[PDB]
Amino acid sequence: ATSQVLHILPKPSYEHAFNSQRTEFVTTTATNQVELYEQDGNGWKHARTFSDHDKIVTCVDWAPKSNRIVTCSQDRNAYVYEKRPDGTWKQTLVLLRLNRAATFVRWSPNEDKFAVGSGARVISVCYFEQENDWWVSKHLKRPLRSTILSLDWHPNNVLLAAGCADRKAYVLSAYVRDVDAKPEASVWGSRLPFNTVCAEYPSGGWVHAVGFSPSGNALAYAGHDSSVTIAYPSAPEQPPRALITVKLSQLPLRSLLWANESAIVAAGYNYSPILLQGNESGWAHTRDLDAGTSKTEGPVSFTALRSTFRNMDLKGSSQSISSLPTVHQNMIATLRPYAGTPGNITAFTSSGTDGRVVLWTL
Amino acid sequence: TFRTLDVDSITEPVLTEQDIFPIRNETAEQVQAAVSQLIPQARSAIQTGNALQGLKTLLSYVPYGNDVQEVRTQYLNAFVDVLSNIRAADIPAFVKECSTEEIDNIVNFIYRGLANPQAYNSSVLLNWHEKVVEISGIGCIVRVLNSRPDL
Amino acid sequence: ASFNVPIIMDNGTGYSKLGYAGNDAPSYVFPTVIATRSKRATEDLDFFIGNDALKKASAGYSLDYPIRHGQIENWDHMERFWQQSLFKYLRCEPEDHYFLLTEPPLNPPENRENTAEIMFESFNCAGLYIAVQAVLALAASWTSSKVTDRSLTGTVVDSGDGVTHIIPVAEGYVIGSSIKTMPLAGRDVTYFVQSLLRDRNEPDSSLKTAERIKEECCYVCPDIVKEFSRFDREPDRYLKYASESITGHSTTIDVGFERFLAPEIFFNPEIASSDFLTPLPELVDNVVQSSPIDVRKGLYKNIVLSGGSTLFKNFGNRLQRDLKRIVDERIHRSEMLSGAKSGGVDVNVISHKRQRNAVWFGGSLLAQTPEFGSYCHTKADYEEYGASIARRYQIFGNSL
Amino acid sequence: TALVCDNGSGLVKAGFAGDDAPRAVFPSIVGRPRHQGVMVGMGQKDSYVGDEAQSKRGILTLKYPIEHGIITNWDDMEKIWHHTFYNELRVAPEEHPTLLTEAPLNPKANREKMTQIMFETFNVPAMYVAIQAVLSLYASGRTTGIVLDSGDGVTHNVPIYEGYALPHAIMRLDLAGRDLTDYLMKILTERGYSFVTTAEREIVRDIKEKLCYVALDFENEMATAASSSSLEKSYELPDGQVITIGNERFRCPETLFQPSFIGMESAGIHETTYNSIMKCDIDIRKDLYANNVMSGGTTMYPGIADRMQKEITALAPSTMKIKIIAPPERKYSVWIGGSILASLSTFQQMWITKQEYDEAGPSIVHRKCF
Amino acid sequence: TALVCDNGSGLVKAGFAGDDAPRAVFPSIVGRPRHQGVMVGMGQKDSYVGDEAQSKRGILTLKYPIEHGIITNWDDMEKIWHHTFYNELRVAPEEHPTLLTEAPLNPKANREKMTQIMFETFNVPAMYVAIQAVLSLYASGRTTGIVLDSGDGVTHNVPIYEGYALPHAIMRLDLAGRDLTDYLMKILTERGYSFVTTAEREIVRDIKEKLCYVALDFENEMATAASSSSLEKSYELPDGQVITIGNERFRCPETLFQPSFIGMESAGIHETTYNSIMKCDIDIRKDLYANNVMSGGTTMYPGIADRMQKEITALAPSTMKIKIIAPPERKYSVWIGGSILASLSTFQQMWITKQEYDEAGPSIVHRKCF
Amino acid sequence: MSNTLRPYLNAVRSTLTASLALEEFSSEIVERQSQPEVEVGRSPEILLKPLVVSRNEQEQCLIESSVNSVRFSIRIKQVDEIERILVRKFMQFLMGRAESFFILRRKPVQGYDISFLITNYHTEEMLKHKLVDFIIEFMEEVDAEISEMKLFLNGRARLVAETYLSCF
Ligand SMILES: Nc1ncnc2c1ncn2[C@@H]1O[C@H](COP(=O)(O)OP(=O)(O)O)[C@@H](O)[C@H]1O
Ligand SMILES: Nc1ncnc2c1ncn2[C@@H]1O[C@H](COP(=O)(O)OP(=O)(O)O)[C@@H](O)[C@H]1O
Ligand SMILES: Nc1ncnc2c1ncn2[C@@H]1O[C@H](COP(=O)(O)OP(=O)(O)O)[C@@H](O)[C@H]1O
Ligand SMILES: [Mg+2]
Ligand SMILES: [Mg+2]
Ligand SMILES: [Mg+2]
Repeated sequence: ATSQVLHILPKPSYEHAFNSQRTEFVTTTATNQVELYEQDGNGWKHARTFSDHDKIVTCVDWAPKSNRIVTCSQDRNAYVYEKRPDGTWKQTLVLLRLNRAATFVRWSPNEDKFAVGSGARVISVCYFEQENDWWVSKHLKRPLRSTILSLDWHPNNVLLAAGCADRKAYVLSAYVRDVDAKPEASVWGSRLPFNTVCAEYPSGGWVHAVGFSPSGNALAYAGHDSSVTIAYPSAPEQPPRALITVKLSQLPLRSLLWANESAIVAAGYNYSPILLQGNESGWAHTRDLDAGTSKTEGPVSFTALRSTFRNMDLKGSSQSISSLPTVHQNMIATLRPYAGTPGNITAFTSSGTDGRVVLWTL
Repeated sequence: TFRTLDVDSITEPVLTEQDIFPIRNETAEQVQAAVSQLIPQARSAIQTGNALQGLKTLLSYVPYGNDVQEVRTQYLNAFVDVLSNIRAADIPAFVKECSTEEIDNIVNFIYRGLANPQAYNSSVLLNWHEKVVEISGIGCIVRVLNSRPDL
Repeated sequence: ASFNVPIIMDNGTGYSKLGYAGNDAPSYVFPTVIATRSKRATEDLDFFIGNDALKKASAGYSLDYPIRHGQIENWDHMERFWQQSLFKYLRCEPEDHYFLLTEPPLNPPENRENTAEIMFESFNCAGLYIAVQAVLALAASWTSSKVTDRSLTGTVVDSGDGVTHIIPVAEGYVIGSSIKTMPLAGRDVTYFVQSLLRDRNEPDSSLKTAERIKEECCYVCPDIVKEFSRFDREPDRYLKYASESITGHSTTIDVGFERFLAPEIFFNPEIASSDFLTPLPELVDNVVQSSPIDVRKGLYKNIVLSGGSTLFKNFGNRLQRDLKRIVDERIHRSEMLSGAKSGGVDVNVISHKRQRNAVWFGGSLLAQTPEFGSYCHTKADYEEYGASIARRYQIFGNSL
Repeated sequence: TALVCDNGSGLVKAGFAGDDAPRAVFPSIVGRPRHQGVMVGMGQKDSYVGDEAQSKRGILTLKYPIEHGIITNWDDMEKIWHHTFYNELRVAPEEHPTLLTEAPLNPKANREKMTQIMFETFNVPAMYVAIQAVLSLYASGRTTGIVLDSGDGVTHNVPIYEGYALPHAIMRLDLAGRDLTDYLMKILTERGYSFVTTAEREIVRDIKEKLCYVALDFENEMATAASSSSLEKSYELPDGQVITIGNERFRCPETLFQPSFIGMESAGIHETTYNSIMKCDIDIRKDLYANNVMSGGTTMYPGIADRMQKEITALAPSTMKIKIIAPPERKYSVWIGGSILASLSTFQQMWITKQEYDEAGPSIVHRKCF
Repeated sequence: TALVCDNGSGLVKAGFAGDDAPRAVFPSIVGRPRHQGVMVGMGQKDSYVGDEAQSKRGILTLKYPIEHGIITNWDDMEKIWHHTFYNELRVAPEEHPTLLTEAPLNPKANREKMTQIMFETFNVPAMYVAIQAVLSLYASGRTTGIVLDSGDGVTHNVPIYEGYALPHAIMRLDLAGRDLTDYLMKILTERGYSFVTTAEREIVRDIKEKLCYVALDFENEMATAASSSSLEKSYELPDGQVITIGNERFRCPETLFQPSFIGMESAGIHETTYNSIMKCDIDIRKDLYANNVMSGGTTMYPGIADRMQKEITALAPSTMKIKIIAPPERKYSVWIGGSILASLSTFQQMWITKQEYDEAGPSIVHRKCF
Repeated sequence: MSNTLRPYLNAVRSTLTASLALEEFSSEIVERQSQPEVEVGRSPEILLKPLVVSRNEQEQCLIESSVNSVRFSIRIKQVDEIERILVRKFMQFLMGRAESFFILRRKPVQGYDISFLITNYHTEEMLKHKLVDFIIEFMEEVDAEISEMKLFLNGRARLVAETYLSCF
């Protein structure tokens, strides 16, 4: 797998999103700001900040077809950003009605609603009313017992998966009338009203990541125990066909993405994207996409003269501290499609706590 | 004065460990009998000089629960005694043939051993820790951090 | 507590005053300075302090003042200064004696913690009281120790070498919300005298010569544009000061407008500093007007002066007249709205025979009290809780 | 940040700690008019400094306040330091610590008046005086070596082993680029050309800086020039008339190797370097020979590093590798190494501070800057 | 496993019992800087010890804490012991019992203070102090013999018969390797080479180790060296300078056979060895003569066992055989024999234990050790 | 120093490096605030089980761990009363500098000699492999540091003895 480092951000990057044309990306720095980056030849340039949040921004997402950015923060708010004709962005506060921080945000596949995970034991499913010119929030709350660490939407607009700090992965209906048309019958159910519970799958550690299969017929999720579990449902009120856990030898995956119906890429505290492959008969960790998993006299500049004396003075010796062998130098926080049709992701991007934004080609 | 009165402990009851970890589907006397069948096999395997099979049989079941400290400490006494009687050259060949669940149980019980040095020899538990982590990787300790508190 | 006399140590920025409770003066008054060297290692034994450190600059020792702007900032040097105070000068055993220490009202929790561990673990004193320093200077103002002579309400203006702070105390309680501090005192007026000798290119501008020109030549005038004009009108206003150099020969210095312009640092601190702007009479007004209404007559009726840098000729009279102007202009604004004359308030600024060392004399008078050993930390408290026992602020309101 | 001011004998070199090179570099000169100032107004001044003196020089007497590394005129040196801070760097000196420099074996009073003027005239917050050859070793990326530094007024050798200087083995020689300029005036007079004024001394300094070089073997070069046109080449004066010179191009620099050409009784710079290595303890000599570091503008001649290596190889035993380190930036190595030092975090504790000077007087420099 | 140290007067030999050779062998030296560090951010240390003191010696004054087998500087000996434990063997001293080693006829205070420091400063679990010559029989596989042990500080004879020592027949001579280095520095001066410093002493020690030998007949060798250059050799200093050496190449080691060369009134090593045999009971002498064991670095000279057999054959009665066992590993035989002794199953009750020390004080060593 | 300490410091290194999988996490009990959850303990689902690594009854680690924070606490070798004094005072100078060693606590947890708190922010703003290298290099050296301090104390006791006893 080829990798290219697109940019190095000055501060940590728990989330990023590209637009549909991959011509700009938005990223959450560790502050209350969000950074918008545009192309600059083969490089990238900081086009503008957003700074409407009061406390640390936790997550950000960019809607492909409708070209809107949604942002979430420890200030308990969300803002939706929409493009004006003159090229500036219109902010819009969304009243999430959360008692604690917003922790994670995702746009729905039809982009008519988004969901915000929280530390408040609830998920704010947010949709727009043209009759009021308001974004309004519905709380999913019945089975959720702790911080929601991650969200994913089923390819049908109704079902929401959630990874939770109570060591469970939930599948919940986020069906909203006068936004959704009725969902088709599925392996998760057919009688599917708001906050109906399709699964409460267990984990060995906090569920950092969740992801539906490209067909929607299975859920992968990743735990803080350094495992990926893949769940194949049977029917409502019935146990799964298979509930396959693969246990990794590395530090935990924080993020997770189906490459196709039979393969998953995952990454996290191991600093490296891994590939898992399988089906309802069994799953295995099959490759590491970073070759760095294998642990792989002339004139001298003023900045080398000065830094070797600063290293002798501040540290033990002149010798510079070496890079980690992986491309990411710190945990890789998010893992997102970049190229190929849905069901056949050909390339994906990652961003990390080291501020690298990196493109990976399978 | 009011500042010190704990209202949160009665107005918002926090999650218990059994809300996070599923309840044990066996009674205290049922697990105490199951371990009391295994400890004599583990002791007997030392006398025949087959301490590797002593661990492989002892490791086939593990006690857990806050209601079973007496039989958990008896199982830990047998576990540290078995690990102390395996030859240090046999460890690499045994660890590579353990399942991920047997490895998870070994690295969990060497951790219970390392917590009490006045009872248990740390020198052999650290030698086992080096070899189990070298062969099976860091994720086996990550599974111990994430493990149940009444193991 | 032990029946042995408590030991009093006021460690100022300029001077340390050392002695025993109940004496008619400190046993020692010498600079808070340490002279330090800059096959067994002994360079931490080789130091000197006080007057004996001033003698060692020609022998290649580096002098330093471990207290600057009122606060201890070198705990190596302050530990060596205290061990040499205890074993050379006071010639005492800490295990037999209770100690009275001092520091400014602002001083960090970290400083009282660091002080307690040196006193209880390095020296192992029987017990320690770290006093609020200008609160002792109120007690030195009494005409005698008898209860009928006490005036438990008064403002105290303390001005030493490093810092000046104005403390309101009423019925013996310190109104900690109303403390004001100006970061300018006797050292900043020396650096200003030194800077003026240096601007004239005078033969000597050593720090001792600028100090001696404060103590002997300087005074507080009514107004610096009138006093600059008096130095045109009258010729004997310029003095001649005879000084002897470090290498041992005579010099003569003309001393001029620094005689009045250098003590003006208290009454116009915009001369000294970019960072502090409020003059001392307005700063004393801000202390009494932030203080509770029923104690304001008592706080103006008894404004006690303290510390060496309040001893300038005419200092208390300039403070009294400028504060009486501020106070009567505020009362007259109210008489002119109401259409009736008030009773006024008398503003009295008090200079007294013990003003030079009022903190030490107060510490001596308060450590003589039969109850004193109950207000100390005992070493048995320190054996349970450690240096955290001294960390909580005494003067200010604490949360928790 | 802190200023670094390498106020040398011939050029002031100045700038900021952590900068790649000095951003102020100008003649260490004050010029004063020597003629009848007849036109009223005209933008005239009582004196001129640096490049302003060097460009007006046809009407000025030029003088350097510093000779042989010693300040001879403090009123003109204050004029130069004022020009560094206010005209050339455009800074308040009261906002910045200043690293100053001097040659070893200077008068004690030079360090004292230099610290006094910095604290009392320029009101500096902090300052330090570094030995110039110790600074030049940081610019080499080295912590052991012998530094041969030669400026305008002084040449010196300082041996350092693993960060320890050997102060008994330090050599000074009051012969450098100004003595070579004076000697070039004395020998240009033999081919037909007289340079006499303080202004004409700057023309022959510019001839020296681009015509002169060091011969690898002086008697062969002297015989090659005596028998061919091939060593001869020319220079154009401000007046547009042309100067041609031959053996004067290598006879001038040879005075560093043969000081008797200017009447001095001293070893040349090669043998003075060897004598400094031989004053050091026997185990350190091998690493000094492998680390001969060249510095200052008088080391900028073509062929001087090849000559220095040839000459030291004849003095040392053949059993070891002599290496001469002559960076192309060695014109500025004292300043470069001052900008390294002034940017180190332990050095932030080594400054003489304003408060500490005010308490101790100018003698504080002798008990803090070594 | 136990630790074993020969804290020799010139080298430390340290390691674990049951190993074939010392794990750590290094100079029994502490070095301190004599110059001032001018360079900021350098790895400047308050003192250096062992191979790091020896490597840096050009800037250090070097001191040995042991002189003549007696610890004269306890602070530098504690630095050396701390270096043996934490830096060289890199084990905590509380974990292993330690076999220390000593010369016979030492001050009783030397062994008590060594015991007190191990139990109270290094907190060792158990320790023992063996005689260096007794260990040299364990290494040699003997239970009968007379050991001539000669290290850096002391030369001694211990006669042993069938495991019994004869402590009245033990001889000490405060003349060994350091006295031969002192004398070689003195007699190098007469060929015009000056070695004076504590670091030049280490160069002269290396000259002695590389080039010196024992001459089988001194007056024939002196006549040979006066007749031709064929006995002369060359050594290259760290400076790359070459020194050439002649009769002083064997006249140095002859001080062992002629102590009057260094001005001391005593018998040479052959006569102290014979006098030690003649102090023994008449029946054991015949077996001691056949079992002369040589040990320590000052017995490593080429020709010394041939000289020693020649001289003992001239002293002893011609009716019986003289044999001298000078093995090639004899440089480490004290440590090798200590590793054997501390490894014996029959030795494990002979250690002084910490619990047995702190009911008796450091005088316990005089009743548990010989 | 690491031949005797090697098995122990390998177990400490491996489990400290497993434990430092930290993350940004805001409080579930207080709004608009984040806290190091290992240090407050008010929400138990984001606490990981506390692990003890031990060489000896006297030489021990406690590793306490959470979604956004690790607390690491150590008992160090103190085999005599001189070492009990020397260790306690050395840890007090080291914890008195805790603002400049950003991962130190200002106080140890009870029954431990020194303690460290590594928070999410330290794993974001510092090289976390160099944080565990500093912890293990501290554990490797502190016994050699303290033993050298009791040599300096012995050397001074000799200085005053020889100075005193030589002026009769
Ligand atoms: N007669 C005086 N007139 C003015 N200032 C004086 C006089 N006598 C002493 N001082 C100054 O008082 C200051 C010392 O006062 P002190 O109360 O001892 O200060 P501190 O307690 O803070 O060390 C010094 O600046 C000293 O020069
Ligand atoms: N290229 C060069 N060739 C020969 N001499 C040079 C060259 N460049 C500079 N110099 C000479 O070096 C001297 C200036 O060197 P510098 O290191 O700046 O001296 P300083 O520090 O003492 O002022 C002048 O004599 C100048 O003519
Ligand atoms: N090959 C040799 N030839 C001659 N002398 C030697 C030789 N090797 C070592 N030495 C001398 O012996 C000393 C070391 O011998 P050693 O037995 O280890 O003495 P010690 O036990 O006293 O330290 C050296 O310092 C040196 O004086
Ligand atoms: Mg004071
Ligand atoms: Mg120069
Ligand atoms: Mg020996």
